[PDB]
Amino acid sequence: PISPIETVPVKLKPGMDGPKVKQWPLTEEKIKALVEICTEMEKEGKISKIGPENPYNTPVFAIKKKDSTKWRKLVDFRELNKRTQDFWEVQLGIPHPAGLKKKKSVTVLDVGDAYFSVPLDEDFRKYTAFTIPSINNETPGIRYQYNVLPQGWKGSPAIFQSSMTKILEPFKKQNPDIVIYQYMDDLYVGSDLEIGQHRTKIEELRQHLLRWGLFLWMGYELHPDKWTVQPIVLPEKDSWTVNDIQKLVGKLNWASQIYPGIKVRQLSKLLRGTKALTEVIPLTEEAELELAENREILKEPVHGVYYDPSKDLIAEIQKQGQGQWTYQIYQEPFKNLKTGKYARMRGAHTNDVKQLTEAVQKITTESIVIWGKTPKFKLPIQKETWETWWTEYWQATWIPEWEFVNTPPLVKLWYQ
Amino acid sequence: PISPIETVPVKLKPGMDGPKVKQWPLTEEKIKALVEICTEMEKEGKISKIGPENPYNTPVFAIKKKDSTKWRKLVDFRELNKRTQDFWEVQLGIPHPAGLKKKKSVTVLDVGDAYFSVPLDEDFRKYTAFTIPSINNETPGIRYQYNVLPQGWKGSPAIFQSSMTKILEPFAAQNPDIVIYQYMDDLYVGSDLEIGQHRTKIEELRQHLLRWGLTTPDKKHQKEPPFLWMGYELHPDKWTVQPIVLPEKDSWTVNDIQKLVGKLNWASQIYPGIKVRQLSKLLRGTKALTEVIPLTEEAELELAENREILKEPVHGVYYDPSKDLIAEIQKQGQGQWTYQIYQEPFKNLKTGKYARMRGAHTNDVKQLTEAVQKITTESIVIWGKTPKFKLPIQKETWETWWTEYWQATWIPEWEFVNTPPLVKLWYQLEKEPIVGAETFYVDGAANRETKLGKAGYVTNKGRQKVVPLTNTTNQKTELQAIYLALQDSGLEVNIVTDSQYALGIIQAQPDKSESELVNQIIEQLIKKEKVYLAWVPAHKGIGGNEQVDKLVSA
Ligand SMILES: COC(=O)CCCC=C(c1cc(C#N)c(OC)c(C(=O)OC)c1)c1cc(C#N)c(OC)c(C(=O)OC)c1
Repeated sequence: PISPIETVPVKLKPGMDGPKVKQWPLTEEKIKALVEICTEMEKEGKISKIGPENPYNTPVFAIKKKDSTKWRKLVDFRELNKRTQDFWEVQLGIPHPAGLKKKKSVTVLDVGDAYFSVPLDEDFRKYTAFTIPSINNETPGIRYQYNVLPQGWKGSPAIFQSSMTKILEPFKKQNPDIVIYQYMDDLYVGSDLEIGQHRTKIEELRQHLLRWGLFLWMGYELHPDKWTVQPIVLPEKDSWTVNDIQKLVGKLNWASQIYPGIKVRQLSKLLRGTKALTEVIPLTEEAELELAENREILKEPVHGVYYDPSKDLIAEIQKQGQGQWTYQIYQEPFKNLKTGKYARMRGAHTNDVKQLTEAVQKITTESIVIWGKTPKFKLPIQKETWETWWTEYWQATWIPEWEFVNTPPLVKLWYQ
Repeated sequence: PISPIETVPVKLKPGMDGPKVKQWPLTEEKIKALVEICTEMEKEGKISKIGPENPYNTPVFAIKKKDSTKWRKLVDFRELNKRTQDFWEVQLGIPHPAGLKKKKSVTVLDVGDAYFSVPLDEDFRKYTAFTIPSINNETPGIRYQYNVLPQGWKGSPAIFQSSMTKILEPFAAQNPDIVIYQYMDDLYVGSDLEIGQHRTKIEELRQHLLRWGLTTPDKKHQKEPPFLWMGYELHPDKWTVQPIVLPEKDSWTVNDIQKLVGKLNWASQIYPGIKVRQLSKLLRGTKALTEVIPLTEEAELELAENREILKEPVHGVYYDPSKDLIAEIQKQGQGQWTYQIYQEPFKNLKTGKYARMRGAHTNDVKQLTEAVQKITTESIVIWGKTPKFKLPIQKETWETWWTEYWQATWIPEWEFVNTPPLVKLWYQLEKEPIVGAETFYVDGAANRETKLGKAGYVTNKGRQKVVPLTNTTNQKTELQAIYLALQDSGLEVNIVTDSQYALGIIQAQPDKSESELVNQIIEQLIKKEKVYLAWVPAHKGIGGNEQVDKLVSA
């Protein structure tokens, strides 16, 4: 029986107009699924039909979370979100829990439904307009607008922050060491327990939340690890070929943009001379020392790299082949805040795009946990390919920003 | 005892005000006409006389459609439109014949007799005010305002369709066996029912529209095959474009061919094979709007293969949801591709073309991938599903390509179709150095001012070469050097370069380029049995890259 008898004042960013994003073509089945979904939301009063006097529009589609096979409505509120008054709660946000990324484990909860019990400020409703397209522009599109707080909007978690804080006290007061974080329609629970007692303990937080008037049941397990930024490693061989020394010199030269102390003179020296690429060169006294010194510089961390909340996070991804991908998250080039190697998963080494899309979600999730915000992606894929088939594999309630890299980076293998 | 059409709340753009335009001095004859007209319209309810309060005014005109009788008023809300809010124009694009499913019977009701029976927002009417000037202006012109959706006002189309839909909604709901389509003055209703049980449910419609007063003519008919609709030619079970008459002109200007480009593409959606490469590249850049420019000898043999494609009028059929959807692609050269989407052999629902994206380098596989995404999106739009593809590329070729391509790529379900020319991989760089193959260390360098430079190489066996060059750049000398190594080496060879520029071109794996230099290199690579391209950082005393770098400078 939960629904705030009032509505919180909401407006757009000073001097900014509502969204008017075009709706993209949807398959016949996704359409049918949205029709069923909305017909119910209408009766439940969450939404209402609108007349042509409303010009605003935001894209909409359907997906499926992990397990349930049941279709789920997803609204790409990216435009509305960046145009919506950056919720400056008179309480000053929620100081990113630096301790969530340190917890041995973290469980992700879809508390989205909660939102649908709170009414939306009448003056903002027209801004959440979406259309369920028709096949072949035959009939006109079904137009709707939200009555309750919509999942995916930046304002929902804020307008709701009040009700959530108290729906948690009977837990936060109890468990002092546990960490709880909220982002969009997700609740993140970290701890230092063990799978056994960390798994069942969540159930406790499930029913508890289920007793406060509350896809309710889905949880992705997580355990973020070491080397926020992975070390660069040089090969260790007994016999080097000219080709081996050439690549090594290439990697060190590259690494020196990150670590100034790296030297490659004593190694280049072995190169002086036009030898066959597969010929073995013996390492000179001097050369092995440099290879030793460099190796040592690479062990320590990079020089005073810090996160700047004002600047946005950039995420670069490289296709390494055989279902392996690399990525780096940073704000300033050569100053990584995180690097990783998302290995084999669903792509079932048959679909490059499905893999990339999972990688992106995984990178975004990791990003939400460390800084409490999604990063700007640089995808190694043609825009036309990605725009056609990113929504077929998407499964998160949120959506990040992305751009496309069309030139093959020389540094592919160095990140392997 | 009819029920009203709910009114749509309207408003003017924020911060703006209603129009205040002056009225145009009309001739005595025109005035009488308008008075006759505005007199009846007021009776019908359409308009209404206002007092002096209304400060708003919109120009009004009267015109005689030549060789037809009477007059018809015409208001110019050009200014009321620029001050009216925005409406969700859901009229964005119409269906595609290929998306239509055949129906045993298809009727047409004329509901233009409703565009006026639909009220206008009360508080908005004051903005549609207009004045009928008096004869000799020795009297105050008669003032008026609308009580309905004006003809020409920004939001009349948007508000009309919305109202019509709402009224129709219940009918359609309780009549699954019939299909209604609303767009403008016409309502298309079809069904696969007995012609008897059809004109039946039609009466019901005409009658359902009665509960709101809206009258639909007691029509018999005024039409039959070929149904001329939106530049098409529709039939009970087939369609095609309007007769596409190729201008038998001798002097082609910009508009001559440019009105042949946008008129040829139109034709391409059903006639298999049409091309517009050698024709669109003749006016891609040209001064003036029109101009008698020469047609390349190539833009004459393709346009000739047009009067053989535009010779025999071909027909596109209708979509059947029970049959699978198939899409076939062909390579045509110069970066042109055509496709036919069909369900049954030779029964193309539709056809089309795809042109390469303007770029420096490229390869057929990437092009194919692009055509496939296009057809996919167009298919989702027209039929709500992705068609199965039948492509001119071997499965092995495609596997090799995507598993080794640096970018992520994918094509939906497809099958190889042995219809040449087949798309393939022309060369394939090694992953490791080749044992026993000669190692060529190359380099190039030019002089910024003199534009003079050198390209060359030195190998492990002592082979050496350096060629002087004029009117070159650093990038060109870097490519020429690789070219020399390719020309002077055996079937298997290891090339070492410091040119990031070169590697970037080659790693994109082009099979064709704008640059004749890149093309010669491609040509050499095709001839080789094995090539391993290695990169080393510049000015690091790598040698062999350092030795050649010296020979190539100064
Ligand atoms: C679902 O989206 C649409 O229908 C879009 C509407 C496309 C337009 C027409 C149409 C043609 C067909 C055909 N064939 C149809 O049957 C498959 C249908 C149908 O089924 O829809 C109810 C509609 C059309 C246009 C005309 C014009 N001008 C015209 O007058 C000459 C006539 C006519 O019928 O006169 C006797 C018909």
